Amino acid sequence: MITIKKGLDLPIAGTPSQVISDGKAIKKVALLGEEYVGMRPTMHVRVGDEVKKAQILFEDKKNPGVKFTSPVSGKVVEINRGAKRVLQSVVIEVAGDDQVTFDKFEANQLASLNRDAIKTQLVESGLWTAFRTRPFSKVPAIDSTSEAIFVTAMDTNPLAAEPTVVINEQSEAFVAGLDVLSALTTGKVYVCKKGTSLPRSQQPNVEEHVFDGPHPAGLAGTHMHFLYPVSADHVAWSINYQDVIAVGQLFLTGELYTQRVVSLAGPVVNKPRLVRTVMGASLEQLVDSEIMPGEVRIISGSVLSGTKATGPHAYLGRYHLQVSVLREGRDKELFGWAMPGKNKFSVTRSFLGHLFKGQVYNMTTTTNGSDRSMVPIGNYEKVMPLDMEPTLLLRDLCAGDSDSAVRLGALELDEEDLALCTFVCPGKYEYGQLLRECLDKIEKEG
Amino acid sequence: MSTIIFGVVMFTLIILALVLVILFAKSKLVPTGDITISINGDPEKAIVTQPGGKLLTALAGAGVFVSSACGGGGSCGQCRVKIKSGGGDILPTELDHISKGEAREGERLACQVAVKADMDLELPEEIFGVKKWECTVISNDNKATFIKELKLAIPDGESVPFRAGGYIQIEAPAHHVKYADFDVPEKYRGDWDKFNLFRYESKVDEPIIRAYSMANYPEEFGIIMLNVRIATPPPNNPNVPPGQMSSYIWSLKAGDKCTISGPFGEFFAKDTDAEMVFIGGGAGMAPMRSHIFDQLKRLKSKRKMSYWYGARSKREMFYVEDFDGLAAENDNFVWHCALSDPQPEDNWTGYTGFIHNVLYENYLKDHEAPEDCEYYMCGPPMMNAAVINMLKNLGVEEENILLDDFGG
Amino acid sequence: KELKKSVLAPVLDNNPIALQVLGVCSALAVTTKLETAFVMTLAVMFVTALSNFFVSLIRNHIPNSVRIIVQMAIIASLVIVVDQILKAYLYDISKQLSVFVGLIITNCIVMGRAEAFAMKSEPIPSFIDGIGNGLGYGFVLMTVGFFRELLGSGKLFGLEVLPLISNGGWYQPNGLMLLAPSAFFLIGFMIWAIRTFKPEQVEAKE
Amino acid sequence: DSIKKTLFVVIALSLVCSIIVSAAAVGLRDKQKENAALDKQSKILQVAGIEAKGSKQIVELFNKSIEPRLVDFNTGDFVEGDAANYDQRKAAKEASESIKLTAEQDKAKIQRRANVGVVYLVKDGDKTSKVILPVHGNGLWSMMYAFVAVETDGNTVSGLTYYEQGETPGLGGEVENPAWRAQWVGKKLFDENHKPAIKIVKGGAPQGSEHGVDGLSGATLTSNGVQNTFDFWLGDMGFGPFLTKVRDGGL
Amino acid sequence: MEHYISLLVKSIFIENMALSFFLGMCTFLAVSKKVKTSFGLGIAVIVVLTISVPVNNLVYNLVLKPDALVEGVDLSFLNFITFIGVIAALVQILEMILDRFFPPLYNALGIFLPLITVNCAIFGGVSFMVQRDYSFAESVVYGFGSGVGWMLAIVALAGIREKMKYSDVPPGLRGLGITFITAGLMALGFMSFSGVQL
Amino acid sequence: GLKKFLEDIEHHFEPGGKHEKWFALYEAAATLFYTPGLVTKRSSHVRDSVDLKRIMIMVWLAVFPAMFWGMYNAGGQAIAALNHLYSGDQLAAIVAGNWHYWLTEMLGGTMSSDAGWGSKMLLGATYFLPIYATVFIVGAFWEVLFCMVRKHEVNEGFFVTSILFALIVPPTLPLWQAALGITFGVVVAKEVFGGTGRNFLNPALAGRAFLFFAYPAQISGDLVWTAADGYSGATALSQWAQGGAGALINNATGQTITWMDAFIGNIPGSIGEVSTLALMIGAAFIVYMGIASWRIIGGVMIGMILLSTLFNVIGSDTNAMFNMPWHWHLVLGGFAFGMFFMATDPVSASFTNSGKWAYGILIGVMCVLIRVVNPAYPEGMMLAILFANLFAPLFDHVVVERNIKRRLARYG
Ligand SMILES: Cc1cc2nc3c(=O)[nH]c(=O)nc-3n(C[C@H](O)[C@H](O)[C@H](O)COP(=O)(O)OP(=O)(O)OC[C@H]3O[C@@H](n4cnc5c(N)ncnc54)[C@H](O)[C@@H]3O)c2cc1C
Ligand SMILES: Cc1cc2nc3c(=O)[nH]c(=O)nc-3n(C[C@H](O)[C@H](O)[C@H](O)COP(=O)(O)O)c2cc1C
Ligand SMILES: Cc1cc2nc3c(=O)[nH]c(=O)nc-3n(C[C@H](O)[C@H](O)[C@H](O)COP(=O)(O)O)c2cc1C
Ligand code: FES
Ligand code: FES
Ligand SMILES: [Ca+2]
Repeated sequence: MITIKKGLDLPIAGTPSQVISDGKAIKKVALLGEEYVGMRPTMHVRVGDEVKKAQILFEDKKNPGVKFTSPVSGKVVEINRGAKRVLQSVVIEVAGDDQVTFDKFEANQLASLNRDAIKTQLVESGLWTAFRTRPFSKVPAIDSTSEAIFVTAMDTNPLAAEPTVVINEQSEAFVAGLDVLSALTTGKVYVCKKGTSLPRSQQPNVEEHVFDGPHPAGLAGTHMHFLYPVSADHVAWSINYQDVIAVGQLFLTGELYTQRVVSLAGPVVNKPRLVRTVMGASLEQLVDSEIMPGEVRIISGSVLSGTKATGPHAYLGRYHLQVSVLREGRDKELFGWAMPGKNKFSVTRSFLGHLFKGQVYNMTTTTNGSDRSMVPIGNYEKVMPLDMEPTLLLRDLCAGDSDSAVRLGALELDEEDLALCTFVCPGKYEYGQLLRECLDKIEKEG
Repeated sequence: MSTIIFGVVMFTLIILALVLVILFAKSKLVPTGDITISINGDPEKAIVTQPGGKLLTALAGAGVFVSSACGGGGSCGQCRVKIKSGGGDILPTELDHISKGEAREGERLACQVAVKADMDLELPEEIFGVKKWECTVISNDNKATFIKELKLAIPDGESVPFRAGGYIQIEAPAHHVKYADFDVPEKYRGDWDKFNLFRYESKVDEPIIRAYSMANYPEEFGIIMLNVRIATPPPNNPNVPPGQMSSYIWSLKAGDKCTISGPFGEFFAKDTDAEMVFIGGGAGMAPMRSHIFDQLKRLKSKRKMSYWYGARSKREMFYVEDFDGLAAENDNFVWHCALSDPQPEDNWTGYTGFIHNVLYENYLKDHEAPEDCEYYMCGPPMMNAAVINMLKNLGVEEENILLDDFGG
Repeated sequence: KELKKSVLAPVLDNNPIALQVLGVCSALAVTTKLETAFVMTLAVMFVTALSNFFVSLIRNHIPNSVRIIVQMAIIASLVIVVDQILKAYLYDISKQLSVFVGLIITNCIVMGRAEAFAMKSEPIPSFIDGIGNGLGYGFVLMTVGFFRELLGSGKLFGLEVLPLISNGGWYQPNGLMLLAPSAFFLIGFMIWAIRTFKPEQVEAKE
Repeated sequence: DSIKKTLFVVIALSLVCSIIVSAAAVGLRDKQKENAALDKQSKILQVAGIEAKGSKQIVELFNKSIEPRLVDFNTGDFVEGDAANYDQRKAAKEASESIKLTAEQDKAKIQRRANVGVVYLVKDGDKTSKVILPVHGNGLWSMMYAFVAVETDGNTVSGLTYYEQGETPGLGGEVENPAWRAQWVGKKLFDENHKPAIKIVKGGAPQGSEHGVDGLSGATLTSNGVQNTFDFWLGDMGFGPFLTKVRDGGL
Repeated sequence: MEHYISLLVKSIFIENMALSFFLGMCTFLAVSKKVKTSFGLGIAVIVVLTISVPVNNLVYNLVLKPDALVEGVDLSFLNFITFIGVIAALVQILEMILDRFFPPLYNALGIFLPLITVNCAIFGGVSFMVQRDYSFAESVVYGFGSGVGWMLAIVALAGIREKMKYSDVPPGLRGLGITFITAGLMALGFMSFSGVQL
Repeated sequence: GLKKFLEDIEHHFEPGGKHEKWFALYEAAATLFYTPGLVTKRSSHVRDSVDLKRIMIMVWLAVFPAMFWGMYNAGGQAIAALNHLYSGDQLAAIVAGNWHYWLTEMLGGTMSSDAGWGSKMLLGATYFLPIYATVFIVGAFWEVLFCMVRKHEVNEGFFVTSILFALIVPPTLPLWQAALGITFGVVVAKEVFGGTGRNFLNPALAGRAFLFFAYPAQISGDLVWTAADGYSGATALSQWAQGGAGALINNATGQTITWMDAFIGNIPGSIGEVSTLALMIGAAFIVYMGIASWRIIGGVMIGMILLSTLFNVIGSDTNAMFNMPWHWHLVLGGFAFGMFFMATDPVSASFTNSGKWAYGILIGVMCVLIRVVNPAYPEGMMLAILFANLFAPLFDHVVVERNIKRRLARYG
């Protein structure tokens, strides 16, 4: 067991009740084009076309052979594009139940299937995009393999759902997906989890590892750092538990399984809870009559890392398992920076808030100050548990020294790995953008 | 007085002793034997020289220039070679032209690498077919007001192996020429006499070498031809003379003796099924014609194609009797031209203005998926920049944009 | 007139200290008095000019193996003669210059110009180049010395300009102007001003 | 190319350069030595109370108005030797020509004393009017050297100048201030019982006194060195044995 | 042992050749861009200085000083030529040795060598040795300590300049001017040893 | 309404307005009075409450007890010395000839020996306040000039630099010298590097070093540490250097300086350094808040203790500074002030946890070393901190290189 000590469990209000319930009716879904790293699409559909479930919508120019498919049967109603004609989303209006089907196998045959057959089925069904690669968090090339596949069976994000509740309803599918992953991998499968019990695969190369402590104890980056360090010559793959259930369902029934269970929570949600939805569901329709009046922001994912769901982006992301809602903090306060902030959160002890243990805050989207240069009072070390130098790495990212950042350990990181550092920055830097720019340069230079 | 003699003797003795010690150290330490360099692993075509200096000195003796276009400056960056053996490291001065991935592949600049030790070299695509030729000028006439069409003959009916869009090496001797001697006809002379371009002259005291692009496709057997523009000085500082090589080429006529060599190129078309769009202007007509003829006559392809040309006036354009014939014999080709200087005697009723705006406003703004097309480019640098910006705003990534810029 | 073009270029266009990095040690050391700055400027100018002249005279015969030995022999002979003359006629100033009369040999300007220009040029052009580089060096030395001496002692060439409180005046000298950090800061601000008025010399961002 | 050519070129160049260098170096030695001597003679004339302008006048006045002499510290008697070319500073470093002082005796922190020291007698016709004693001691930053002119009674100071010191110009360099140097004239080196009595007084000496002089303002660490210089050089290990002879009319 | 330890400490800190005497400034300012490049240059300086000072001590004591060869004859006007000749020949010999036998040591420290003959630190160290009249062992220790101090100073400057990757310097100060100001500030802090009577 | 006024006059400072060149000052005032009111654009949609404004205001408040005790102590020392030296009509004439004295008496105070804490504090204020005002105004001029020329926004940090500079000078410092010192500190040490967060030296100590080496006669010696006309008196560190613990006597009152006196702050010296207790009370708050580095403070203490005990064990017959123990090193001079408020500057210190220990240890070792074996200077805290600023990045380099080794071994 690994115990994380440096971290932060954000005490935000509106904690979901871990009980699953039916969700609202969904009439639109979409695939978000900008959430895939390095993707340049080639469109296989145009507005007005009718599509089936698992039918291809577009391919990737820079990743040949990878197919992005439709999660529902219906009609293509919108193909949204932005600056420089970048694809934002492809919106399908639900209608009918047509689908493309694949091969199905018995539960005991899954552990010994051919790797090429597994890869063909996944790529054709479009479920191949559930995987991501560290470094660079990209969809793996269909011709490559990896020694380590990490399954994320825990969630430490604030207001996140409980993976145990979801998995206990789909034990057979979870185990079948683990068997398929064991056959797919060239080395081992790492099932990262908390201390409680889960369904287990009987294969010898599937291993369970328990992680303890606050956020980011539940991140695949932390798990990789502690069990299989990654570099330019060691590449790992990551996939979350619901995608594993989807893989198991795919290889058990020959059909693409697009059901989801997401957490709908936040300070402005009347009844925070877990809701059954569908991949890419419309968040505007999902949160209908679920929120308090006023100006609010709907986030696809966590408040630490997520996508502002407005306009053409108002759809559930591919890699997101929750929806967060909170108010917009546009208030101006007289000498608000100098008040004794009983109701102000901070990782430092400059406010009265930390003296009240167990207090939850109705946090908003305000930035508590203006942009400034870095004055390192030592907040990053309090929240970064990995074996790196946070201040030096962050200053390398700010300065744009990609070569130095790589040496200091940028290749091991995702945007979600610096969310807490962005959170606690007195200068209000946003480090995910800088990390992504650095990684883009590293990939460009070869 | 004795002190003077002592000082002289001691000064001389000390200097001589130091010199002798350093000479002995050099004789014992530095090697004096010969070293060898190999190419593509062959036991033949090896080169043996004394150690020291750049690799270019050794490779120049055998005539393997690898398109080395200058002895200094290095703005082109063409001087790269893959070194296979564990030789010297890549110096800090090479990373501007060689990426980190290429350096990991062994790419090195021949002009910087020191050859003081044995090394092994590999040259891509077996370029050993490069050769020098003795050629006769077939025709050197003009089709416009500032460009001239040079044709060359290859003896015994032989044909040089090449691919469309490539360029060749060309050399000239010491010469002096004056612009009044050129054969500009009456219709084009109207512009020359306005600036009095006949007043200019140029010279050089030693032979020179340059690179120029070819204007024919593989099945145009037996000849090599090029399109050359004049190189008059800028008007703000007219005291300087015009260009050397262009003036030299403009002087020759039918039957004259000339020498060429070094057919190279990296502007070759891709082999996909996507649409092809050809945008050109001014003197860049040569590679555009080469590619258009190649894809339509030799390969006989059915891919969609179109050629957009930016001219100056109705008397500045040429090869329309070829492009219109192509557009009629093949339904997969279309030609359009726009000019920036329509004089009243033209009464032009077609497109006007810079070609990029015409292209955007007539074809691309309503194109179904412009990012899937392939764009082949050649022309003035500023118009290239305008076109590249217009294509950037349409979401076309660099992999689908190709350009062979004249003059770098 | 190419001669005046060549002599004046190293003053502001290619200044040895402000654009090239050469001859900084003496600039830091001998600029607390304008008289010593002036004498050092003249000595460096003379030595550089004559070294360039002779090296270019024998440039075609220098054996490549011991060219450094030959060049340093010439330079050291000239500097030794200069040292003898200074100790014979300017004893006090030679005392003040201390070990830096000998360090004219390793003053980077002399060797830099001898190697870069003299080995590749004719005698008279090499002499002119040496004179011009000496002028460029003297510009910085004299300007730094002016401020250092004036603000550190209220004097110029030893003549009283700002009466001192000790002598009964009104000015309190700055003690930091008599130490190296003042020269460092002054040269830095000089480079700032020069590259403000001639922005073509600004270095590219890394 | 040929080692023969290399050797020929280097040898010829060395011959020319060496001839020039040696001729120049040997031709100017006398003038350099004259400059060095005149530098010292100017200071000695200055402290002697004689005005001289120019090298010629300095030489003329020094030759006829000053008579260098050698003195043995242990016995205070004059010694044979060429006083005009003696180098006490180097003689203090040679083992046979000097002694190592004791931690108690080394009050001025000089660490050594030469066996014989040079003194300069000031002439007035054939009569001797003053004797100039060279003294030195450690300050806060450097070793400080001075000349002190004493009358023929062996007690009264006629003047004092520090001709070599390296203290801070504002705090410790004020030993060279003419106004501070003027205070020394008329002071008595010894009390009525012939013990050293020069005192550097912090905060200013009492008005009208004949044993005390003002200390350097804000520079006590240099005033201490100045005090120690005289504490040592007026004692038995310095010019005390010679000054008793001088007091007894031995001039 | 205390005498030589005191000499070494004085050479390194109390009398740092880079930030107390201010010699070698041209390369101290130009090559301070990267820590490890400065480290290699400093190692080369250490070697050259610690071999140069003793050899010049021997030559001066056996030939040049007054009454060394014949009585009444001194050759001390040859000091400069002898010093610089020894330094140049030694630098070239060691440059050839490193490239010939130890290519990996050449890549580390030999590549910097052509210019370190013209480096005021070496010549000034030899001159100070002659002025102070050291012994042979004292000369060895003094040269080694001076080289070590110069290396320390240049490596500290390189560290500062690498820390400055996050700075925003005005365009007219980028490079030479700001490095000059940084060196002045370093000299400001090194004055803590000024009054030490070691 | 200030809120309505600020947004009413906004259009004047927008581009093309009447006052478009004073936009930096306008926005500074606006965000001083109210908060920006902005939201998050990207990345973490929630942010921590802390900001540079609160960091700087906390550091500024931490020194208030020290500043007030410093004013009171300066006044008391001056009055005691004046009454020791003069009395009667001579004292009346001395008072009439100094504005610091006759202003105090005009505002209702007294300069007699029975003066109370109010009179002493007022007399100290008439020395402290002019220095602080001059420093702040002169430095703000340069800050605003740089911001306007480079179109930056005026940030916080000079708010702390100014007070820290004003608290580390003798009560008698000339105002033109104070102006020159702050000019040097702000411009040469901070602004040319890009401003707050982008330098490597301590701006406040850089100006103090400038004064120290340019005008030593006004920031050293016996004539500057007590603001009494014509009074000459040494202070504890000088007296120890002269004669050991037995030499610690306050000549203004004839009493013996004790450890309790030095700890409470009943001794002359720089305005804000004297009270170790008052400095400790302030430092505890900012250490608890997590703004100051207890690793740096512990390193400084470790180094001081180790080197002082080594000197005590070695011993000496002629140097009385060898036998001063660590608990006496603690309470004399500016050691406590430097350790608590100047060695903890985040920008000038090491950025690594391991590096901070070495940084503090070096500062302490250098301070004790300069105190003991350097006869020119009685104190060494300023020089020690300025010297350790040069080597902090080298400690960072060593630590990060070890980290890179671990990483390449696939364990990090
Ligand atoms: C691979 C390749 C292929 C090419 N193919 C073609 C082709 O097919 N057709 C074509 O037309 N072009 C082509 N070019 C471009 C052409 O080679 C050049 O643009 C140019 O025309 C070459 O002219 P030149 O060598 O005769 O004259 P150059 O002597 O190269 O021209 C020198 C110019 O610089 C000016 N100059 C010199 N000194 C100064 C000074 N101090 N200040 C100001 N001005 C100064 C001269 O007056 C003159 O204008 C090609 C270029 C490349 C790289
Ligand atoms: C930069 C600097 C240089 C100093 N130089 C000297 C000096 O040369 N001589 C000296 O006596 N004091 C000098 N001092 C002052 C001493 O440090 C010390 O304060 C003084 O000797 C105390 O004298 P006092 O006891 O009479 O007050 C200097 C101070 C500073 C800051
Ligand atoms: C932060 C700080 C740093 C100081 N640094 C020095 C210093 O480096 N050198 C010095 O002589 N005095 C320095 N001082 C001043 C002394 O601490 C003290 O105020 C002064 O020397 C008074 O004399 P004393 O040392 O006898 O008490 C500093 C003061 C402070 C507050
Ligand atoms: S051709 Fe570019 S470096 Fe030689
Ligand atoms: S002048 Fe001293 S190293 Fe260049
Ligand atoms: Ca002596």
